[PDB]
Amino acid sequence: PLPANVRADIVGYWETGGAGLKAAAEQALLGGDEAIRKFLADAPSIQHDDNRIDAARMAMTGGSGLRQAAKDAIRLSPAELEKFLLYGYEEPLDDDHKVEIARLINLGGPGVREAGKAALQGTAEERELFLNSGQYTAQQDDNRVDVARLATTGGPNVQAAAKVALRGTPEDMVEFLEVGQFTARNRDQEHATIAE
Amino acid sequence: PQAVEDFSYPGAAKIQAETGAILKRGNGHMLMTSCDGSEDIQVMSRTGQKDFCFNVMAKPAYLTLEVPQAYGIWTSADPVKTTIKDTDGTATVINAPANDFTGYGEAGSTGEPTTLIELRVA
Amino acid sequence: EMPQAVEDFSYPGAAKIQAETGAILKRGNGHMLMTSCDGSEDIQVMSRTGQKDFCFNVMAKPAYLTLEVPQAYGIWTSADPVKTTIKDTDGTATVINAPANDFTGYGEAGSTGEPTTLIELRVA
Amino acid sequence: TVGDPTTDAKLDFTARLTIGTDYRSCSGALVDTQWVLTAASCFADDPNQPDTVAAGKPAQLTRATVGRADSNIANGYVREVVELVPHPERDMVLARLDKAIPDIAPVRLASDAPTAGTPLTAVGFGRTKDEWVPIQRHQGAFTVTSVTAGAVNVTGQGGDAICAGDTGGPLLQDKNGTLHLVGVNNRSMQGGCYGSETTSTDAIAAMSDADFVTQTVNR
Repeated sequence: PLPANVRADIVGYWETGGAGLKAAAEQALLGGDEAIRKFLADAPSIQHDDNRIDAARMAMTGGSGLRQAAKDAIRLSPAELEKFLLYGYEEPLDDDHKVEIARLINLGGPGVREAGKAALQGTAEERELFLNSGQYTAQQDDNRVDVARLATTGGPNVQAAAKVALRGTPEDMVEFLEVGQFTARNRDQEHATIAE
Repeated sequence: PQAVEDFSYPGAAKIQAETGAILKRGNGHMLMTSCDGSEDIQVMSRTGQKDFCFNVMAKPAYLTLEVPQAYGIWTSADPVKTTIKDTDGTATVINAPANDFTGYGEAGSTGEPTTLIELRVA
Repeated sequence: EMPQAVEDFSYPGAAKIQAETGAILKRGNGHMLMTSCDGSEDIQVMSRTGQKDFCFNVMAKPAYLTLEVPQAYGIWTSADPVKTTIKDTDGTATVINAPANDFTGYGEAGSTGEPTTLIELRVA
Repeated sequence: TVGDPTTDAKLDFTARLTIGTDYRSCSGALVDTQWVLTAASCFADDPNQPDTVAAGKPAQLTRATVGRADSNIANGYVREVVELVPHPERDMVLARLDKAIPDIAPVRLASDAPTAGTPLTAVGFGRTKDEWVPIQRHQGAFTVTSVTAGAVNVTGQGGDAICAGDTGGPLLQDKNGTLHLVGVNNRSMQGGCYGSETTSTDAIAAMSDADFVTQTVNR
């Protein structure tokens, strides 16, 4: 016999489980008691198959730490695989983030460096926030200052062009730093050459 | 029966019944075996008996086996050339490096429930 | 039978540290000690192995300690320049000069991306 | 053929042939430096009906390697088949090579049939009890159960059945160091083979035909 609330439990699995368990749940929910018995018999194995897919994906998309952990996890016992997916993976993930932040500090400007430095000495959550949005905010501040400097130290055309970009959007300041300031130099050089 | 080699995988009928995998034609240098310290090329899927191993007898070698809903492969001491096919009939080739793990559609970049079409040994 | 009271400059307790932190130590001039990272930080090393990180304290100048730490990526400095030697997987060693009161990285988080090993930590 | 591997220069007159790329494969043996004897069924569309195997060029490109006891080395000779000369009555064909192999001697032909109880041996490149395709050729042991109209019936001794890929392979009977070809493997129960199972080890081979070969080789 089946539990009086067996269908309710299956709907639960349908809502929260992986693609395998969810599809299997649909057959049990749409069919009769036999479909339910078949689902329950296989469900302990189906959940395992879903667990393998998630770990297998991390083996491809994660960083050096997480990828290695996932590659071994997919060959472990069901209980061991779930421990990895539930929490074990988190440490490898944090380590991958630490390295990426460190990399940004070495390459970025004063803003990025100060923000990254603080992130490294903080918590895992703070490191994630920096990686997710904080590093972009920091880069924009570095960009704004560089434009402001050109506005005061460059030649006539560099000065004016930087001035226009400085009062515009972040996108305008970036285009100026990447391309526009080079055109402006060329114009200052042309002026000096013709004048001579 | 005639003692002529037709290159059809020996025992394929029993394998379909027992492991759920099916095999067709090859050059005879790849055998299906157990996964117990004798692993060489290992195939994982969400069907049949979950997984199974193959042993390379000689190089080059090939066997056009078919494994529905495949998601990963293990390699050892050799590069492996794998052909998989999507649900729309389109096939692609993935080159897996020696002594490493790679994934397919479902656990790859597309998320598609692809099928293993051909397993080839360099 | 008692041991001889001779200083061989072999890092004291190295056997225990190998078991506890995962880091291993060899020989030095005795003026650098391994300690905790809790408000007493001086030279700090970050890696992805062992117990994640650990700190060293400078007792006197000049000083050095030929410790070995696999897969290192970050170094913190304070009140002193630090000269660091690292080695690649092909056996080639190079030297990176880290500025005082700043943070720098190695291969993994550096320009090459290589999983280098910390070979020698030297105090100016 | 399930037994010990052998690479000795007693059975170096044997050959392995492949038709097409992965279409068909079977065994054979030399009768001359230019001629290799095998079964006609190897070249048939229907292996159980070798009636349409006409004389002339092979339907598909066919190659044969001679003396290569061990497939992982370059030892042996490789020749192309240009013409086939089928036997008018039974499952036996002579393959003409484009070039001779003067280095490898042929096997002598028997003057008459073996009788029941006679200890025969066989060598080939067919399947083993645990391998789909072997690296080295193997030698087995068989006994004659009876003799019939142009064929000899044999059985494996202590197991060792004729299996797949043995078609065209020689049946041999030696005396005082001299080896004679007594027949050619055609069909078998294939017991004790990789990938399959059956109790019987029985097999049938075409009876060797000295006159057929003589009037073809010296035609």
